[PDB]
Amino acid sequence: VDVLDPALLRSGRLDRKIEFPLPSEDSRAQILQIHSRKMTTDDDINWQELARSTDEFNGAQLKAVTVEAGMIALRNGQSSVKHEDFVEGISEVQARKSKSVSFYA
Amino acid sequence: QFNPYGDNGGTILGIAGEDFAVLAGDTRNITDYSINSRYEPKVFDCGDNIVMSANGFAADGDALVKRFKNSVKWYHFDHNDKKLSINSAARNIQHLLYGKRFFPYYVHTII
Amino acid sequence: SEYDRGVSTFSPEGRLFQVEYSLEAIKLGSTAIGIATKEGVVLGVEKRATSPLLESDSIEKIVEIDRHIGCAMSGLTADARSMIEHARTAAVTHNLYYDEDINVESLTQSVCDLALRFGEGASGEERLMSRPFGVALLIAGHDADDGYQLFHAEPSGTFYRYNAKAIGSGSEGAQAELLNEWHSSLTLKEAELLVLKILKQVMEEKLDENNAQLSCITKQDGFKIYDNEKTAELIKELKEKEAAE
Amino acid sequence: RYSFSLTTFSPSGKLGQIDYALTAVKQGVTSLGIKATNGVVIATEKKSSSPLAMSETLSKVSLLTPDIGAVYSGMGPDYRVLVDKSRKVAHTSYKRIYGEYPPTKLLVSEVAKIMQEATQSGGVRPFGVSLLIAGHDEFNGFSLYQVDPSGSYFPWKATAIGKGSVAAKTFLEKRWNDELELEDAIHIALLTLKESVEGEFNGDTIELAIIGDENPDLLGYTGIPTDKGPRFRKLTSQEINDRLEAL
Amino acid sequence: SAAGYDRHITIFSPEGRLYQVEYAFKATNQTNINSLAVRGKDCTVVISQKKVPDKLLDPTTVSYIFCISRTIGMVVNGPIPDARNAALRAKAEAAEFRYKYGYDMPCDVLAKRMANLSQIYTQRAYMRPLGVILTFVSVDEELGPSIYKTDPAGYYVGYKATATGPKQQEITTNLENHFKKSKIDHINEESWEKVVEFAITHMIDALGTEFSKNDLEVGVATKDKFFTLSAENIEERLVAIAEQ
Amino acid sequence: IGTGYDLSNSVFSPDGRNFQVEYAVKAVENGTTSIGIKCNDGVVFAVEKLITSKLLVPQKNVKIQVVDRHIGCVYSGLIPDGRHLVNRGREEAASFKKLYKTPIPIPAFADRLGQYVQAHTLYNSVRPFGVSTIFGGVDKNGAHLYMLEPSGSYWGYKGAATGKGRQSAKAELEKLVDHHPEGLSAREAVKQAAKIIYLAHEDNKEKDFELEISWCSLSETNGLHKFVKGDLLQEAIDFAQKEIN
Amino acid sequence: RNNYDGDTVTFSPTGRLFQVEYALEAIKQGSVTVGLRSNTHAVLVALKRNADELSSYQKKIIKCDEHMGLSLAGLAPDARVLSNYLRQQCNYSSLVFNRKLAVERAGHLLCDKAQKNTQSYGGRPYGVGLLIIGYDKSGAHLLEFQPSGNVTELYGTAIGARSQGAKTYLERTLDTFIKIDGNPDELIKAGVEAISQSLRDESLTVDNLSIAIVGKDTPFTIYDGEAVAKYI
Amino acid sequence: RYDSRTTIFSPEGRLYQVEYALESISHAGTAIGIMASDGIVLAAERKVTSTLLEQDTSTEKLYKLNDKIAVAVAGLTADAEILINTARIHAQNYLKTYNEDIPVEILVRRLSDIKQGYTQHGGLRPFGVSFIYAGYDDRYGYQLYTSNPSGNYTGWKAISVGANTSAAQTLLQMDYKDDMKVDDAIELALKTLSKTTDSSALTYDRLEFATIRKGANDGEVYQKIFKPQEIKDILVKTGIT
Repeated sequence: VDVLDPALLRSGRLDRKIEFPLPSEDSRAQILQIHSRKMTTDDDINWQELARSTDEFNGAQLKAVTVEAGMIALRNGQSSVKHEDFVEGISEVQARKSKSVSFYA
Repeated sequence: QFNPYGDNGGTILGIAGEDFAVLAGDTRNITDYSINSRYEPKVFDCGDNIVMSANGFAADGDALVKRFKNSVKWYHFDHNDKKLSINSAARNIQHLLYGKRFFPYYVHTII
Repeated sequence: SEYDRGVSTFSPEGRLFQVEYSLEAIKLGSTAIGIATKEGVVLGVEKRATSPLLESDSIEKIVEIDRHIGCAMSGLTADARSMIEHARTAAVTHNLYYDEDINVESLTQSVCDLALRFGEGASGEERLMSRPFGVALLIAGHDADDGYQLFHAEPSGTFYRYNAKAIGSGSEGAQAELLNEWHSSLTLKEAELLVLKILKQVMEEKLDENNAQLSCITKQDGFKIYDNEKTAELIKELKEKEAAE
Repeated sequence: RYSFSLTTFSPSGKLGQIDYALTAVKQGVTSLGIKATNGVVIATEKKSSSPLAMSETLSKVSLLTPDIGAVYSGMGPDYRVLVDKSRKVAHTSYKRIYGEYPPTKLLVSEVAKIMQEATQSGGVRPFGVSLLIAGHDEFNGFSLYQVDPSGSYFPWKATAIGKGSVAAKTFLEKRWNDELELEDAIHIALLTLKESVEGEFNGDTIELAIIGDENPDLLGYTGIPTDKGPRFRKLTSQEINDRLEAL
Repeated sequence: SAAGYDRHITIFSPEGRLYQVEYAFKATNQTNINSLAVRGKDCTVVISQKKVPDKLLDPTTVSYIFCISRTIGMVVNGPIPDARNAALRAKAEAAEFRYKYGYDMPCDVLAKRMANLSQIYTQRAYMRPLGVILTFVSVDEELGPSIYKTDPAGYYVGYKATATGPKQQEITTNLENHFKKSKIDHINEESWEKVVEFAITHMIDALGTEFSKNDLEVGVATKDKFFTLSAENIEERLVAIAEQ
Repeated sequence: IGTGYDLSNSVFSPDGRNFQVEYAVKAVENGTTSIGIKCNDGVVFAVEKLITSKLLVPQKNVKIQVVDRHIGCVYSGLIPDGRHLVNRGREEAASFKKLYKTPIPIPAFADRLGQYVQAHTLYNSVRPFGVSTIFGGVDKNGAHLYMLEPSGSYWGYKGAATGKGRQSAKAELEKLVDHHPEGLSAREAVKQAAKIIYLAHEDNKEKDFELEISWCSLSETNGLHKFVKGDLLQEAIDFAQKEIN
Repeated sequence: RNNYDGDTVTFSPTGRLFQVEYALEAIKQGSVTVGLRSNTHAVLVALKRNADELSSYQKKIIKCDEHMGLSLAGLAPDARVLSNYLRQQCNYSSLVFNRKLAVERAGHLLCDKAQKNTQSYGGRPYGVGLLIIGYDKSGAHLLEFQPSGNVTELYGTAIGARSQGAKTYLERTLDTFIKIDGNPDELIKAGVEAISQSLRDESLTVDNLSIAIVGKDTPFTIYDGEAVAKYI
Repeated sequence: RYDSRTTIFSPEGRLYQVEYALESISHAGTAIGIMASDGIVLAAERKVTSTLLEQDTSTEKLYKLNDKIAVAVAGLTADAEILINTARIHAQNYLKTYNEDIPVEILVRRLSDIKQGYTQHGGLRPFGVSFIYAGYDDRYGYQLYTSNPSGNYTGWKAISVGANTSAAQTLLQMDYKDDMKVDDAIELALKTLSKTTDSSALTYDRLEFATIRKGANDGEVYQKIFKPQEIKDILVKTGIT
């Protein structure tokens, strides 16, 4: 909206400006579930656990996590998704590597 | 003034056998012309098959026993559960006794 | 990236970057191999001669810590000077306090406690080292109630017991061979020649006694640093072994 | 980039914190000093930006010791501490070593020395002010000195500092003589200062004091003729009025 | 502008004045209250407004006027945190002066040691300046009624009357016109009570708003003593105004 | 608002605020609802403790603590930040018992606490506290209840609230004050304390809660602090359930 | 945002600290351990890692005292420090008060330690979660330590990498194992069942198990090898 | 860059801070020591002037540290003040301890060490002062050194530090001789100063002077800061006035 033209907002030429924030914790829990429905769905998945972990994530970013969870699961050949797969789907959509052993791992 | 020590009598005795070894002592504790107590263990097991008796002046002796007791636990924690030898113990106690030297313990110890 | 300059100080993964970077100092260094056997632990090292004016056997990469605890080293010898001194003191005070030969496991922990000081101030042990150390050790010895052990001290303050462990540049390659070459039934002459077989492959120059320096922990001999005459004899026997094959 | 430590020098040399401190000084009030051969007159003007505020409450002319007074130009808060620290060092270093107040030359060095420390540390800022210190001692005569937030001191016959400095300075250059009375020096002083402001110039708001010859009046004790009264004397408004009327 | 050094009170501007020290003079309008103090002819009165926006607060703990020591008041404008710390320091200083030097600490000596303390907070970088204007009131052992306003820079200057707050300028002009027309520097009323009444009259005029006995807190210095008045003693004064 | 001024907790903004100190208040918002109800003969504290995983042991984790033995404290915000603040409150109270040989006045307590928050907003290597602490009790001058904000600001209260459900919590709290001019009797202010937190738990509907109520009463605890337990707590639960439907 | 993550003494707008959240992430990145307990016994069961198969493992169970002991998950450096300090507290209790230090008090001192470095400049949130067990007068307790310093009493919890499968399992049997009492063996059994589901692409070995038990009439003991091969 | 601390180094192994601190000394007035084998003369130029500046009753860049060694000052005066006081204490401390006055070589070494320390250690400025040392001690006779702000020293038979360093040094070595004379040395400082300075008057009010001689009396050593009216008198003789 910084790029947006100032004279369009100026005065009561256009009224009511509505800002959509980042999803809340509440909103994140709902967004993963709905997408999951389309693939295989298991109730060992605790969706609250996932919503806490993600920080600064959009709904776009979460659709990719749902799809990714499906990519890792197919790769292994497990025809039924786990919660484990899902947790490994946060760190391959993000550019980080959590797959690298350390000095305590 | 103050007297930082006094005395508390008693007799302790160590006899070393050749596969059993005995550390004995009286349970009478006295001060001056009172018998304070009939019964009172002064020979204390410390674990790892080590008995310790520290007899003289009660203040000095009970405190030293207690301080050694703490060490045996510290030894298992930092040395991953290594038993203490009697001779190794004998050396630990030298460093406990000399560790105050300008207000020293004033009990004759036998382990 | 942008989370790495400090030592306090994280890190979206959760790791201390400064600590992980010191791992990479160890690969800069010259290859050192150790192999525990049930007859003793052999600590061989590589030395590298920048000029054939650097006097090989006046550079020390194996050092004596006590009469029963030894170390080999790799990485910065600036950091190894403080690192080693600490441990030499640990063994000498342990003999003073308890008369008993320091246990290898506890001797490692003393090194690694000192490794832990990173910060410039903490609760508990009061931090007074301004950075992690830049040196690993292989720690070898023999205690009486657990026999021969070979440990690797890390500059990150963690200790892994090993049957065999390599550090230095040639760490990856040695480690690959030793996966195919350790046994329960190996012997100390066998160990000695095992270290050299692995060593020639991971040295950039060639195998000479000038550029090698093996040593043993045997209960009988105690800690014995060898000579080059000794080391040369072993080299000549490696070459014989590989000839037949 | 060389501006904002005290630790960073420019490529051309010098430190910025000292340079920026000098800027600060020049924003402060117009104060001036003229050395005479039988005195020193030190003078400043005052304000409060509200008439409700009383003008004796402020003191911009303060005796540092009984024989040595001082003024400033620059930030108000910084003066008040630095004068406390100066009186306190005056006793430590010299009123226990002579058992009385130090000579003028000495004490210039000691105050200049607190400045030097407020530059030396980093994360401690210089002081915001430049002092004139004038005093009298028994071996170098009457004297005048400038003590800069730099931690450098400069001896002066006449100088001015503060907002009206550049104009006051050229008026002083012309009008000064090598031999003046205490009385004539006061008249050159009130007049110089009247360059800086007109129509709000009165003796009430102008603080003007001297280090002249001993006064037995402010000695406070009598019968001991082997010690001298305060060389410093603060003049009142009504007395400044006699001199301003007489112009 | 900006760059360094609105981040530091130990690093000067090219202006020569510290920008963060100036922000403490913009942090003094934070609680939106105004103070008035005037001098009588053996008393000092100081009155600052009370805001109790919700019935949850108890108007007896909502105050800005403090008892600093037996003879010394203070009213604070600006935030509660720096108000407590300043008040504490002052309480400690007042108390200390006595064992060292004997008698009750004059308004002037307290104000000056707190001003010098504010200047030190700006000297060092490891301490920030305070965020309050302190207006101290006492009747002095030998100088009688005295008001000294000490600002959070470390500047201190006395007064015949002073006002502080965001609506200050209006009270200040109100006072200029008053003290100028009388041709004196004091209020010539000879009891503490008719000086409290006059002060009430003048704050009502300047701001332009009727206030209540739950919106005033009034502290009164007489010689040798200081007290803060409760709401029901404050009403007596109000009903005196409301029909003369 | 703008860039900078946040970062460091002693930098003053061009707005006359200190942003870092505000940002703390925002952290306290996220915490679990707490209220204090002052009385004419007691104080009541009640708190909303969420149970977020059902493997938790019931009635065993609390954000209620006692201080000395006469003053109740309960905090919102970040839990372990809140434990440290009550902890320094115990040292101060305890110091007070040796020097002056009397229980702390509740206003005396408030002064000491208010200074500690002010000091951790006063440097550049300390951290501003991210907690409110409702606390008080009953002492020599009758009942007093105070609330300390993470800005280092405090006041007395006839009703205090902090937490998530704090807007709902203030609406009911005001009502209490108007229907009850005496300020509500302490016994019935326990039953009332339960109901107000039940209404606040509808802004947090997703998670279960456990109701812990404690008090301090001149009349019904002999001026001592103690928790509300057994049948008494049961009544408070039953009353609250009733009036919400 | 993500720029306030530079240090621990600085807050974010919504109010967090990114460093504490990061220390938290680290627990997951390390080791896995699953804790559970009963009215009569407390048991920790944990997976030990090794760098490679010439490595012979690194123990995760630290005997604190003969009535207290802990497991670790995350940074091994961090852990060595907190355990040493805790051991100091038990000996202190013994020395001066003659008392087996209560599990409830103990976690709170641990919490106090944690917060020192969170406030201060220098230091760092401790990079490890710990599950502390003990059996005192008030029976078994099991505590969950966090990098924030919050200490949480549970019947059963699990932390570390992919530990949620143990938590789903424990949840299912919760009340089942609470009833199990006077039988140490069966609590070891349940515990092996919980950490199995968590694992995936690895299964148990003799040297991966370290089972740590304290109960009613037994001290703290760390079992290894041929004392965990009845529950392999 | 690698300005930002003083405890850093640069990709070339320079340190910008040591260079910058060095250039500070060419901002402040000329200072000249010329050693001759019949005395050392110290001469210095002022860097401040005006008809109401007092400079006709005072020295401020000739300090006797002790009673046989003195320095000329070039660089910042604030920086200069502290190190002059430290230097005088250590020179004189030796006096107390050993009951004979400090040798020239040791005192310059000491003060250079203090200089160096501000670069080596802490988060402090280096000290931007170049002191020309002129002493006598009976081990090497007459000794001329100057110390760099880097904090090292080298002996000299003539040196010039302070403003216009390069120009002055060229001027001095054209007309200098090894045999020399103390009286020819005074005339040489006055010769060099006319050219180097940007003031064409070059009168007494701008000039400081001290000559240190052992030819002054016999068996005895005399440090004489000249007074302002002698400085005038010698300007006629060299003909500049």
